[PDB]
Parts: sequence; C-alpha cells; structure tokens
Amino acid sequence: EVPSKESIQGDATQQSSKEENTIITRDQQQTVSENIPSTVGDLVIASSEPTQQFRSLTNRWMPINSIRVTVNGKRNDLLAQYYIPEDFLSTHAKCAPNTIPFETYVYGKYELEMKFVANGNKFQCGKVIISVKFDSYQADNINTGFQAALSRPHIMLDLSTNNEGVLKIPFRYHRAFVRNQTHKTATAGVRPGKFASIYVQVLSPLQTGEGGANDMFIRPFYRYTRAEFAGMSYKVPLT
Amino acid sequence: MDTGAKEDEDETANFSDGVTAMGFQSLDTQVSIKDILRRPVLLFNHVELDPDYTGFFIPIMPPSRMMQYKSGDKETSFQRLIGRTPQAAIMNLFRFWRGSLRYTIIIHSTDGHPIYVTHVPHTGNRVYGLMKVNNLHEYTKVPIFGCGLTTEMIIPSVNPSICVEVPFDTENNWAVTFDEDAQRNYSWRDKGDTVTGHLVVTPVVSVYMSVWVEAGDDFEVSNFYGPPSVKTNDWNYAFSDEH
Amino acid sequence: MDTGAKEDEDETANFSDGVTAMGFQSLDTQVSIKDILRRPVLLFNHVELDPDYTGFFIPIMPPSRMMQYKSGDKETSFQRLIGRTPQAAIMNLFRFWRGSLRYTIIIHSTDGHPIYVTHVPHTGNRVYGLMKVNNLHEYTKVPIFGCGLTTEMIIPSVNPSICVEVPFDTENNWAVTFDEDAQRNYSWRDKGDTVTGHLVVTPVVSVYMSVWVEAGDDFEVSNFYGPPSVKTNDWNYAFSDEH
Amino acid sequence: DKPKDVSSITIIPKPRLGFPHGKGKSDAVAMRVNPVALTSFQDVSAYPDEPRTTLDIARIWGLRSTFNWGSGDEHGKELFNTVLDPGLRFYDQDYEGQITPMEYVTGLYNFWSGPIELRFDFVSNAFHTGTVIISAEYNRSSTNTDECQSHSTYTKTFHLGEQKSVHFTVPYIYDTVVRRNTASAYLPVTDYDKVDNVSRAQAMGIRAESKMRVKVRVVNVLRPVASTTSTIEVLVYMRGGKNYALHGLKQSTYWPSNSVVPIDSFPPDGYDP
Amino acid sequence: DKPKDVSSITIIPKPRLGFPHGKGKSDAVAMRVNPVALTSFQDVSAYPDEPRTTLDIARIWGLRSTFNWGSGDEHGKELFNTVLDPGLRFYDQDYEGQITPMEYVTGLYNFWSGPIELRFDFVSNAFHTGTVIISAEYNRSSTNTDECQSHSTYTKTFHLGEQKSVHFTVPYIYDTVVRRNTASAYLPVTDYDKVDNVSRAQAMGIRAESKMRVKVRVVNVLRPVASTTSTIEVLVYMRGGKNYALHGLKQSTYWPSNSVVPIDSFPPDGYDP
Amino acid sequence: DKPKDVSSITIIPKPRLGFPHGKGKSDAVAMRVNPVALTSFQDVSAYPDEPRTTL
Amino acid sequence: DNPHRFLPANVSNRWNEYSSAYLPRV
Repeated sequence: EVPSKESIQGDATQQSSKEENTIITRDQQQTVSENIPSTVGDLVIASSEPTQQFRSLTNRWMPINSIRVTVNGKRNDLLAQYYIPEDFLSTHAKCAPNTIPFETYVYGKYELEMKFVANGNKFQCGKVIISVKFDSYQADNINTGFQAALSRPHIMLDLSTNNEGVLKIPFRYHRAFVRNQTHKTATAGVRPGKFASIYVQVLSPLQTGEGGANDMFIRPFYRYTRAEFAGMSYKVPLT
Repeated sequence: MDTGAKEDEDETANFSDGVTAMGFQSLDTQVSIKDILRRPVLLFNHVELDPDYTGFFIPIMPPSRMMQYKSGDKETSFQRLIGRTPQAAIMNLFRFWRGSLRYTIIIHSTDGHPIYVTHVPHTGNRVYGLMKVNNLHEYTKVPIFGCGLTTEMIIPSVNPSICVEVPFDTENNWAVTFDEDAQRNYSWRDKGDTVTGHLVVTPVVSVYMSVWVEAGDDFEVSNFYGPPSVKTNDWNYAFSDEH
Repeated sequence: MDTGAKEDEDETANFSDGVTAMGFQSLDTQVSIKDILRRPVLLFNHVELDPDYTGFFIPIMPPSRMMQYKSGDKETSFQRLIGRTPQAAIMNLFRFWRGSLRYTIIIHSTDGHPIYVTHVPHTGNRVYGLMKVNNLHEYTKVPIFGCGLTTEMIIPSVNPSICVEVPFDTENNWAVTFDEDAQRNYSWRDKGDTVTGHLVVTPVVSVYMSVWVEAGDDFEVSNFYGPPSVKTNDWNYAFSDEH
Repeated sequence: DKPKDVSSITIIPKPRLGFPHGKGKSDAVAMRVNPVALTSFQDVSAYPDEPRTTLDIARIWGLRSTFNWGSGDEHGKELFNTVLDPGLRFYDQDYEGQITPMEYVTGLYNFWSGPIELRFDFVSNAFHTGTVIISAEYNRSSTNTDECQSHSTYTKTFHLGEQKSVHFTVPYIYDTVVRRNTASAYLPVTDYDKVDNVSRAQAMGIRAESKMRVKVRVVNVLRPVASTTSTIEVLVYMRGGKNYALHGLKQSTYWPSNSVVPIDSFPPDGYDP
Repeated sequence: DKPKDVSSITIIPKPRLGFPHGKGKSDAVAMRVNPVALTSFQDVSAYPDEPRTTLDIARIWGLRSTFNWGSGDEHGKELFNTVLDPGLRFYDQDYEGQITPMEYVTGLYNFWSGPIELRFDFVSNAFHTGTVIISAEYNRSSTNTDECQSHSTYTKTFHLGEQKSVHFTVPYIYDTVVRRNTASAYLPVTDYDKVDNVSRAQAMGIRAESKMRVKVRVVNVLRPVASTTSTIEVLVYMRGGKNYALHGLKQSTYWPSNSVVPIDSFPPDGYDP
Repeated sequence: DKPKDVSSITIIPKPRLGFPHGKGKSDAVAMRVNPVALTSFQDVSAYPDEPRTTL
Repeated sequence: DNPHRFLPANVSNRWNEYSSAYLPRV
C-alpha cells in the first residue's frame, strides 16, 4: 500500500495470494472487480442427488497460455479470448489437476477468479482491458467492443506500472447447470462447456522509446472459487 | 455492471454537483427501466388473418435488435421502427429476461364472429406470421384453439381490442433476448431458447389485425451487456437554429 | 384408486427425493383435476342454426372418448380434437360425474334478433344437432323456449356471447361419463343415463354459432377406471434436436 | 325529489369473464329458480381415496415394460435398456398398448420434473438365484458391451433370492429445472397423413430427445436348480416420485385406440328396428 | 322473492385500460389456470448490482474520445476541442462507432439536464511530465489561438507526473432548467433517402445546437526523457453526474450498425438442409 | 374453485364525462409513464398579485 | 443459398460460430 526506502533486496513491500498449493506475489498495487452473486436455489431442484466440491484440485491457481502485446496492435483488437470452461479443459493447461473432476461429472456450476500479470518496462506505455460476457454462445460478435468491455465486469492493466488485475466471475447462465463435455453418444442439440466468454482487448496501443522493445507479455492465471459438480458418469478424455 | 469509480483514483477538488431537475417540471418520472418496458410497442401494423391457415403466429419475445429492419434485406410483416423504440434499445443491453409479456391485439372489424387467441408454451420452435401446421389444407374441423391449450376469444361487436398476459412456461431459468445472427443454423435446442412459446390468432373469415407488446408487472431483466456499435444520420434531416 | 405401495415390500436404501419444482417457475398450479375440467373445450366450430327446426340440441355431458373422431367413420358436426384435450383424457379415467356444467355459446351475428337457449331436464333420450321435435314443419307458433321450461336469451347487438350453467336435474346419483360403444342398441333407460338433459338453441333467422363446455364450481367426479389402451404417432410429424 | 346522479366511472367492456382460467371469477347464469342455488354434495360426494390432482394419478404404479433373464445371459449383458422419458416411449416408431398412469397424465403437459420411481418384480421362486445392477446414466451413454461405463454412474446392485422385488428412485439430474415434453403441443393430423419434410419443417416445435437411460446388466449369472425354469420374466413398474411436477397444459399425446365409436341421435338414427 | 334493483351509475366506455402508461392500472387477462397467479422470483431474480434505471446506466464510465499530446505541441495549443452535447456527437456529419452508455440512453429522451462528468486518462509513464488546462466554456466560444479566452472560464489545471488521471465535473450553466435533445423525436427515413430542403422544412422539429464546449490546452509543453516516447495518447471518458436527469421518451437516435439480420421462421424457412 | 359472480347493476353509457363543466369529474387519460403524475408547481407557480377571477 | 446459415470453415469451430483462435473477427 505504501512503499519503503531501498535495501539489499530493493523495496521489499510485496503482497501475495496463496490458494491451495500455489502462491502468486505482486510488486505493485492490484485492481479487483466487485464480488457479485450467482443464481442460488435452483441447485437443489435441478439435481435430486447432492453436488460435490473438490477445492484442493479446482481452487488452486493455474497459468494458461502467454499473451504478446505489440506496438502494431490497435484499439479494439482481440489479444486473446476464452470460452469457459471449454478452453481451460481441452486447449489451455490440459494436464492441470483442476480439470480432473470434469472427466467424470456431466453437469456443474462454476464461479471463477482470473489474475493477470503484465511485464512491460518503465519507458513503455499502454492500456489493456479484460472483461467477461455471461452466456455468450451465439452472441460473441456483438457487444464485443472496448466500450462494451468498460460497461461489463472488467479489469484495466497499465503496461508501464505493471499493476495486477483480478476478475471475479459468477455463474450467470440461462439454465441451472452447464454441460461439461460433448460425447458421441450425447446429443448435439445443446452446446456444452460454454457459460461465458473472456476477452483481452487493447484499450490504448503499446508505445516505446527510441531503440526500445516493440513488445511485452501478459500471463493469465485462473482458479474456481466455487465449482460444484453434478451427475456422476464414467471417466472420459476431455474433447 | 461495472460503474468504473474503482478506476477513478483521483481525489482532487471539483465543482459543485448542484441540485437535480427531477420533480421540477413534473412528478411523472420516466427513468425506471421496468416503466419503459411496460409501455407498448407496435409489432404488426394492419396485417391479414386468413382462415385457410392454422393462424397468425406471434413468438413470445420482447422488442430488440432481433426485429430490426435493415435497408436492402427481404420485406417482413414487422414494423420497421421496432429497433429504434426506447425499450428495444434497453433490451439490446440485457440478454436475459424472465416473467410475463402483455399483448394488445386489435381486430379491424365490428362483426359478431369470434377471433380466438391461443397460448402455446415453449415447444422449441420459433415462427411468426400465417402458417399451415403439418402442411394441411383444412383447419376448421381441427382448430388450434379447440385442441386443449389455453385460449381467449375476441368479439369485435362488443370490443375489437384485448390485452392478454402470457406466462413464463419454459424449461430455462432465463429467456435469451437476442443472437448475433437470427438466421444462423446452429444447435437446434439453443436456437429456440430466444422464445418462451407462441401466441396464435385464428379468425372465422378474412380480417386484418394490429399487435402491440409490452412487459408484464411480474417481469425482470438481467445479464447486462453494455452498449453495442451503432450509427445515426438524424442531423441530416433537420435545419439548425441558425437557419 | 390403488396407489400400489401395498405391493412394494422392499425397504432397502434409495437415492434422495430432492426438492419439488412446484412454485419455482410460477404459482399458477395446473395439477388440480377440477381446475383442468373448469377450463373450456370447443364442441361445435361454426355450426348452422336453422329456424325450420325446433332448435340445435346439445346433450348435457362432459368431453370424453364418446365425442372422439376416428379416421374413416361418418362425418359429424363435432370438433375432431375433443378426444385429445386434457380434460377429455381426464374424463376417460372417471365414469361417474355429478354437478353442473357451463356452456359458452357465441352467435356469429350483430343483429337485434333474440336467440333463446332452453334447458331440458333428464327425459331419457340423447340427441344432438338440428331436430324437428315430433316431425312437424312449423315451430314459430309452438317454440320450445315458450313451452314453460327454463330459458335465457342472447341479443347479439348487445353481446353475441353468453355463459349458462345447467343444473343436475336427473333421477340418478351419478351421470355415466362413457360407454364401450356409443351406437349400441341396449336397454333404453340405461342408454339415456349418459346425459342429465339437453340445451336447445333456437334462432329467428338462419345464423351460425360456436359452443364451448366446461365443468361448474359445484362439480365432482368419481369411479376411477385407470388408463385405457391408447395409440400415438406424434414422433413422425416433428424433427429431432439433431436435425 | 329527483336529484341528479353525478357519480360515474370509466369501464373496459369484455364479452366473457374468466374464460381462459380454471378458477377465480365467473359470470355464469344459473338455469334455476333460485340464481344462487347449487348442487348438494351432502350425501353423494367424491370418495376420499379418489385422486384430487394429476400428481395423485402419477403416484399410481403402472407396468411399463417386461424382459427375460436366463442362465445363458453372460455377465455384463444388457437385460434391459431404455431412454426413460415420460413424454414418449419411442422416438423412431409408433406406440400402441396400455400406457402407464404417470405417462398418460404427463402426456397432457408440456413440462415435467422431479425424480421417477421404478420397481422391478422378478417372477421367480426361492430356487432362482443371481445378481443384477440397475444404473441411471445421464448426458453420456454406455456401450452395450462395456459394463464398466454403466458401473461408473448412479447404481443399485440387487441380490435376487428370497426377496423377489427391488425399488429404484431415478434421480433428476439435468441442466434445467424442468424438461419440456418430446411430444407435440398441437397436432392437426387426424387421418394418418403421409408425412414429408415440409410437414416436419412446419411443425409446432422441435423434439428435444432425452439422452437419460436406465439399464439392467447381469452381475452374477442366473443359476437356478434343474427342477425349476432356466428363464424368468421381470416386470418393470414406473410412477412419478413424491416431488414429481407437471406444468403447461397441451393437446394429449395419447388417445384411445380400442372401441372408439362417435355418438349418434338416440332414438332418431335407426334405433327403432 | 325477486325484488327490483334500482341502483345504477353513468359510465364512459374505453377499449383499453392504462394503454399509454408504464404503471398504474391494467385490464390484462392472464393465460393461466389461476387468474391471479404470477411468475415466481423466489430463487431466480434480478441481481442487485444490475442497473434499475436509465440514470444508473448513465452513471457508467464510457470512452468518448481520444487525442495525442506530444513534445512538439507549443503552449496554448488545443489538444482537445468539442461541443459537449449528449444529444449528438456531430451536427455536420454521420457518426458510426461505439457510443458511450450515457449518450446511448440520453438518445432515448427529448430532454436532459444536470452536470456531466469527464475523466482524462494519460497513457504515459513516470518519465512523462507536462501541464494541461481543462476549460468548460458557455454561450461564447474562444478562438483556437487565444488561450486567454479559455482561461477566463471554469478551468482545472492538471500537473501530469506520478498521477496519470484527472476527474472533471462540467457544470450545468444554461438559461433553461433542462435542454431539449438535438436529435429528432421521430424519423421515418429508413432507406438512406437523398435529403432536400422540402424534407428538412417538413421535419419533426428544429435542432437547437449547443454552444457549450470543453477544451484542453497545453500549459507547460510535454518534456519526456529521450529513453521514452515523445507522444502519448489521452483517453477521454464521460458519464452523467450524480444529479443527471432525463425526460420525454422518443425514438432512439442511435441503432445497431453491426450484424443486423431480421428473424425468419425456424425451421420452415429452409433450415432443413 | 371457480364460483359464479351474481353481482350486477344497471348503467347508462355516456361518451364523455364532465364535458360541459369547468370543474367536478373528468375521464382524461394522462399521456405519461405514471398515470397519476402531474405538473409540479413547487418552484414555478402563479404569482400572488395575479388575478384569480374575472371579477 | 442464404450465406447467414453456415459460417465459413476458416473462421469458425465445429459448432457453427467464430473460433476463439480467430482474433481478426473484430
């Protein structure tokens, strides 16, 4: 919150977040989205049998693929986008222990937390925005601008300061549960594994000095704050 | 919704906030979202009912970009300025809605023939206009209004208008307001989740009707999407205050 | 009714019963048998009244398999989908009924001519449609509505519709809902026990009407028969969710 | 005196009162001497053991299906396998027979929910012995030859012996709070019309076919004594759970198929021989 | 007995009840079994953080405009200059893009009032340094080259350094308590009709164009280090004040310009391939 | 239950309510969101020295 | 035919929507 004078290990006034068997530190301040509620009450009706949590597996931090930001990138350009949970099961971090319960259970409710860590130098500058769109299936190509991102739950990343960002994502879906996996025997009438979309977009282009670096990198990390699974079945490979 | 005061870190002095103008002109406040959605929108303006068909189908969904006219596209029976109504603009910000809708139907007649309005619950399809159900050529012996479903009659000689409130008879928690492309052929069960059923108008003889829609008292919206990319050319069709 | 829990001797452990979905979507419960029977069924869809006859007879009985259409049989004035209504399906489970029925009659006119609806108590016959009582060729001088029986008038210029409630004026404790064969010539007094009387509509000039029926508030059913042998082909006239 | 009446009110005239509703208000005129007199239920009335709701009818046990179990049936073999949908018995063929009470009444509604109860009565004696496993499978279905896939779901293993009956509550585990009916809301086809794609394209809705299945597999092979039968029939009963729900009245999917004759005028229509 | 009813009243018959109004009384008939039954919001309901009014939507920050500020920009130079009218972005050209939340919702009303809030985010680092002056100018506007005219109004000077953001409330100072919208109340032109003077003469109203301007001028020239960029982008956010007001519902000035397709009959209209 | 409503009254239908009169009753429909909302005279109102009658 | 019905293969996934990999859609 307040910096100190320089010592052997610089300004040693870092903060950190410990979740299960994973720790992530931060050198500067962090921005955090509002803690907002999910749909509750339908759980007990939708599933006759009780739902299960596996906090040790699911509630740990897991890094996903690296994002490169360049000076060529213009405002409104998608740096990356994620259909969740699908892309965290069968695209990013496929060997993560977070994905183990999705092999056996067919349904679930999912509240996520996504931390973003940027590393640009002090002679660079730029703005990136990350936002969430709830129940985005067949509505990804509309309300998908920087302006829509600023309206929806979001976090803002300055590329010079390297402030961290934490997006809290509730479960807001038009059904009681989301389907975890497609299967050859299962119906194709319902799109599974997608209750929301995450967009990483350029708000202001990356700029650099004379003979400076023409790019810098951002790393997302995800965890489930509340992952309740329902409908046990035989284990299958993910997608 | 994110207000964005989170990002406003500056805490320097500012000018006065003043006093609100709300209540000064009148007490008729028109800022409430529910109040805006509860006043009616014209869907169909003098459209024909034909007794050769089952009836004129009306898909149970609020006004939005789904019913927006675009210059060049195929001519529909829909009102062209549905997309430019206040409540359509509001519904373009919320992709979820739950509760009842109210349909004001006016039959252009003074005859003693009864015109029946039948409610169909969520069956998974999405149609509008005149349709022959199962492509038959006779529906007087097998009317939709006498199949078992909930029905109400209009008797124009008594009253040519009616207001009917349709329930939220669906499997889903929320109804989906809009899609990016309304004519895209995707997963068929998801395709039909933009409606909660249908309202079918069946006459005795050929007659015209007009249809309005509004939100019920028991009605909620959620899943705020923010404003989309838009265009306007209103400036061009008006003089300024300096000639 | 036998629930059959008697026969269930097994008392081993089972999965959870969970929580009911009743009240979650809405408070409009539609499970009550009486509530289902009290919403109307279309009997006659735009049928002619002719002043050369005594009047159009309506036998006082609820909708059931008695009024079911079968492909191939002789063409009647009845609605074809009476047998497939919820309440007809319910009445096929109960062979006894007692109490009043309510008949909604709509005259397709706006004229000042009065159309009379006369109640006949249980006389032992069972007829429907236009009939010349005692095969005469003149009924304006000897109308059924001016013989002494209880009568009500419709004046279409004021209101083309009416709802009339017919009493349980019969000798029997219960009225018989249905028979195995409705056209079988058996013991004549037993044959007429499927109705509690008639409702006769008499016009001035030639005009069409539509008729609905429902159960009254004072109404009971009993003598549970269980489900009969049935058939369906609904699957064939619809696409699946996988194209 | 004859003073003027200044009282007035605006009104909206409607032809009928409470026409769509099953309860509330009515403007019905009694064809009686006394306009407020009603039928007496003092002596003659509905018996207390008679069902009052459609849910009461759905709580009646009804024989759904039957299957054979023999000593030749090797371990892991599917004795029984069905999609357990109370909307429709088949998606790919016509049905004709005695449908269960819970299926009959569910056919009147567009939506259903809550657990479904099954009961397996083994038509055997004390000298029959064996074991089966009943499994409720959701979303993803098992291969016919892969018993392990069925074992990974919600199962109940029954040791057949002195007891010749087992109860099984099928849990309600779905992505929606209710399920819409696979049958049609309205079908005007009455004369077995030869269907085409245009007829299907102009249907009332789209059939959301269920992937939920209930299966019965051999655990231990049936090993009866030589003195008794080597094969036995198993009766599969079905009913709605205690929290079974129904909503959205529609056209009945089922209709009588036996001894259907329309009424005629008695005695005008040639009753006098 | 059958005594006569002498009670009576005069009435005025209307076809609909509360047709124009958003609240009050309604004569709506419920398509239900129970006529007074309603949708349950016991479990599933509107989330508390969702906006309840159009004023709540107007309180969301939205990126209005952007401009560059370089070391070449001499003192007194207009970095930013616009008419701050929430009715229309331009009076003399077409707009196409992502309009702010407060502009979008203001487009639905014929009248607006109260202060407007701005926020200037300087996309820079600690090694950028300079000073700008934000000015709200009313009635009379300043010359582009005359900085002194801008300085004589309601101003806020911001020293750019470690802090890279500044808030600015624009006061509401006008001759009227509310301002009428510069956009049209109703526009039947849908097919980009080539306008003439007769079309303009037969318009819905006359555009009362605003002379209120917000400007940003250089006070101290930007003097960054050689190691960093010489030019930076400045993001200009906008929203309604805490006492922002809206009144007089009209045709929306803005409408979707991207991915607009009208609905068709599914599946009749060639969905079956 | 669905009991019959036996209540009724005789009425004399007129097209307008209080058409000739300057005061009393009116059947006027407000072109507003709120049907009972009226113009505010809290700040802006008739000045006390202005004439209230023709006398 | 109607070009809105089906999305071209290069920009879309198996479920007939824009792929998450295809960033250029905006």
